[PDB]
Amino acid sequence: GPVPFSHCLPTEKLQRCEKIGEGVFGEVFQTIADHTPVAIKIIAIEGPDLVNGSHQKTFEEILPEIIISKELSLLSGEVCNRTEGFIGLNSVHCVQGSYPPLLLKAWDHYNSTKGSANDRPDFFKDDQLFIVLEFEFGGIDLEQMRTKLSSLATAKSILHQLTASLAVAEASLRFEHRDLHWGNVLLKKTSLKKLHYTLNGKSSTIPSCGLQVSIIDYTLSRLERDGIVVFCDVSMDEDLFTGDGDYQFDIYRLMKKENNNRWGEYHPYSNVLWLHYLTDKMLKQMTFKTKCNTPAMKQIKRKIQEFHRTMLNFSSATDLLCQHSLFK
Amino acid sequence: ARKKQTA
Ligand SMILES: *C(=O)C[C@@H](NC(=O)CCCCCNC(=O)[C@H]1O[C@@H](n2cnc3c(N)ncnc32)[C@H](O)[C@@H]1O)C(N)=O
Ligand code: NA
Repeated sequence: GPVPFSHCLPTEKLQRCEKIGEGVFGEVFQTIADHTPVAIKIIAIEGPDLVNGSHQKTFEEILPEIIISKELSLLSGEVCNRTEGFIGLNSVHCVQGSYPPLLLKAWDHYNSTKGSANDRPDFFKDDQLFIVLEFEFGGIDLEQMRTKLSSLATAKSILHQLTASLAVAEASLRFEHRDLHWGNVLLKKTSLKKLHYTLNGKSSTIPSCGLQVSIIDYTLSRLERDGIVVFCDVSMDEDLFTGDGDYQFDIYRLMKKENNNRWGEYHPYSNVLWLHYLTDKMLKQMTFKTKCNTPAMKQIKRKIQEFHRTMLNFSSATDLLCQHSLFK
Repeated sequence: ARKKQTA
């Protein structure tokens, strides 16, 4: 049976909530438990009425994200195909009740400072169900770090980390992320000089440049285990393919072209498309604290430019990681 | 941006 909000958010945890993100169907908060930050994603489910102008999702509709979140989190503890590049999943609960007054307070503070596109979540009744996903706190999204990175050497570590994580997930799970825009890439400081992964039993390292990248958000993602495929069928979606004003919105169309609008199939080229979009952001929209002033830094810039103009001729993140000159 | 927006 469902639990009260108190189960996920005891008082001290609830009292420490700050809102960090939102979308059509959810709210994301940061809080603290045992001296450690975590991120809480809260989705209303199963009700007949509108939230932020759209119908609530059913449990069936959210289940794929729950499943995929868990499978990708478990890659940190695997052997042949091992990566910590996906966000850790701590717990998932089904909760019943009105929205806590303490979360409303957090919601109000975000609306005052950043502005919300969503309704104030104060209208839910005591029978309302929610899914509450608790994750590792992954740092700050790449979009919000547009003006905050040291140099293009950092961008290279970020791209290498992303390619490796995706390669490991391809190998283990026939994974496609399918929505890896720059709000779904998180950066956190790390003291580790290098990060470790294992791809089909071969272990390697990546220089961190002081950052650990985490991938999040699996609403559009696809994977499989023992031939059972978990994915989001967007073949009849009326607006996913009609966006404009950012290369991001072309990627949805280019995915649909690659897969012939058959979303259950495996087309790991979609991971390449997203990595090309990310590289394009690094070269065009990111602005660095230190530019490429030295010949050595101009060289890194040239290698990332070369990656950008060649990577679309690779068939998967695995092909990119194993064969592309950038990662030698 | 989010893939779908409120909106
Ligand atoms: C497709 O239709 C998906 C749909 N999703 C939702 O509406 C559900 C809510 C989406 C929330 C989007 N915003 C974020 O995820 C931002 O919150 C921050 N963030 C998320 N998770 C973390 C973790 N683990 N640690 C730190 N920060 C996190 C981050 O700033 C994200 O960009 C839709 N229409 O979006
Ligand atoms: Na992780």
